Amino acid sequence: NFSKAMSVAKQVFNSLTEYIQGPCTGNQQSLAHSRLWDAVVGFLHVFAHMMMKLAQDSSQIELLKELLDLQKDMVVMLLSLLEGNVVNGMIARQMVDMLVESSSNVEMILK
Repeated sequence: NFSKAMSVAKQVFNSLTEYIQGPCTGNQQSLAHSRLWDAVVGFLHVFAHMMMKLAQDSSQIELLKELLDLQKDMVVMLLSLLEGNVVNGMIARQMVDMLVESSSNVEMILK
C-alpha cells in the first residue's frame, strides 16, 4: 500500500517546490522557520531503511522504482530552498543542522 502514499508524497513535494521556485524569499524563509526539517528527517530514515530492504528482495523492483522518484523530488525541494542562498544564511544553516542529525541515515543512500 506504499504506492498510494508515495504518489501523494510526490505531489506534496512537487507542490512545495513550486512555492519556493523562483527565488520566492518569503516562502523560502517561512518554510525554513516551520517544522519541515523534522518531516525530512523521518522521510530520510524511511528512505534509508527501505532502500536496503527493498533492494534485497527481487520482487520489490516495481516498488523500489516508486521509492527512488519520491526521493529525487525531495532533494529538488531541498535544492529549491538554496536558490539565492547566502553564506552563513539562516536557511542554509538550518539545512546543515538537519543534515548533521540524520547523518547516520544520510550516509547510507550514498552507499
